Amino acid sequence: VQLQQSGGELVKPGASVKLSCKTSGFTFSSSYISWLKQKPGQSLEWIAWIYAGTGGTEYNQKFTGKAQVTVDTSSSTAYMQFSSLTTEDSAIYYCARGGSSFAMDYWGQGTSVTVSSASTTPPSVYPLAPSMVTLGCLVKGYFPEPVTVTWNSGSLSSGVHTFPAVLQSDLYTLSSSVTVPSSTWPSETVTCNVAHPASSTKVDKKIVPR
Amino acid sequence: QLVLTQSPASLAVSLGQRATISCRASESVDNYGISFMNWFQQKPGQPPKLLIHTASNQGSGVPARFSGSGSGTDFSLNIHPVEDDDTAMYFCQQSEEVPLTFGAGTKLEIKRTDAAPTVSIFPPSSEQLTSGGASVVCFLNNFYPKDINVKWKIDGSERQNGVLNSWTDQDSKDSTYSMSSTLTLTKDEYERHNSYTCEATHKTSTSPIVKSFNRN
Repeated sequence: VQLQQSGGELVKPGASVKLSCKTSGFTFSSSYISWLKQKPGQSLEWIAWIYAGTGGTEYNQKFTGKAQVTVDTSSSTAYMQFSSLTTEDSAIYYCARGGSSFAMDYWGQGTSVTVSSASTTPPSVYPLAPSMVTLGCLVKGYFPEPVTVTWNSGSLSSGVHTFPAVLQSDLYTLSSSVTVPSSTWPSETVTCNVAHPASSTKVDKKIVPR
Repeated sequence: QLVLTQSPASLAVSLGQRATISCRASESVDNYGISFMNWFQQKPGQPPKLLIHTASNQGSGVPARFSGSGSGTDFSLNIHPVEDDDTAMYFCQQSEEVPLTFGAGTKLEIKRTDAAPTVSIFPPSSEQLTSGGASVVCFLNNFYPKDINVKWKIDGSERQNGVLNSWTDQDSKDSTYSMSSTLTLTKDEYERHNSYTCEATHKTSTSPIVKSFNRN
């Protein structure tokens, strides 16, 4: 059983997104498909469901107007069109198999919609240099999420902490630390690898002693 | 709209012991001698996963350590024994009446022994200063329990504005938390002072845990 959701989206306020949910592994005609919203660190809000065999829908009044749910029975795909988007609709959207009395037993991977006026902005990357030694990387001033950080091209994995990004002044900042034996650095290279797909940026910062 | 009240907001349970989460629906979710109460487990960045449906029935591939109970308006999730993989958000969810509604969710964490944070302080890099800004960074890594407060001091005087904190969730390997605290200033203010101090209060010590550097 699988529900494959469409890729994340960055749209401006007042826009509309069409989210899709391609399913397989169960009789589509016979099941309910629900759409849900979840903001970071919050609980889930059920938006709507559609019964795929009839195409009939039930909507949560808290969103009615904004959501329109349909299915294309030929391709086992459910859709949600979500309109009059505001910044407060920035969230992860889920489709799930379930609805009515039926528990939601299979879930999509989530589609991350970001609704913002802010422009795509690439990150500035700064080295954090100082027995175990802690090194670090500061990634500042970018938009939208995500940036990813690896050390030594992903081969340096133990002792790594990559912290969730925080939004200030409409730009994100995150940091990552790595702790290595002091015999191993600077004798051996430690490098921060930062990637920001939205701006097509890759940055490698070698950490060298101050 | 049905309101589901979960409790507690978070709990910490030792490996091998019993976790109990409660859900109080403002209203009966019974219909047809069936209680329409569901329980979900969600790990970070993953979709929810159904644990218990119709109050007391296992989800597919859900072991019997997870068990739901209850009728009417009172429901319980029991996890016995708790295993390392069980750190997650737990939500109850009612499918008796439209709109479907979730509880606000309970965070389950693994209780381990105390661990003082390893504190590291970094002055702004010379690269950052060429842009006119200055971030002082403090990492407080691998501590338990999660509760912690960080204070910044500049030449001994506390500075509250311009401080950004971020935390990790419980590490699935050693069950600790980590925290990043960033104090940002202008280059000019940064270079007018000498002593920068990252100060943490944690159960590990009655006294603040202090790390500093002199811009010297």
